[PDB]
Amino acid sequence: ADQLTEEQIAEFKEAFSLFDKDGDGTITTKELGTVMRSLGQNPTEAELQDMINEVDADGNGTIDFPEFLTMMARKM
Repeated sequence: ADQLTEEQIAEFKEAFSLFDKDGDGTITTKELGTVMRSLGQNPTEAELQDMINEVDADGNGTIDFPEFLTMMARKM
């Protein structure tokens, strides 16, 4: 039952907030890999591009916290 726990959600939020420079609660696709590296993951470039093409299906090159949480849950 991969249910993200409250502590796992908090650690993800602190890491997500570090790349939110304007306090808008969102991060760009180019900073996703760095957030992942700060979270303890080592993704390849092709895996990063695929994660980018899925979250930006409409084409706005930006990721909000809930979309980031859903990508995390699918990877767990």
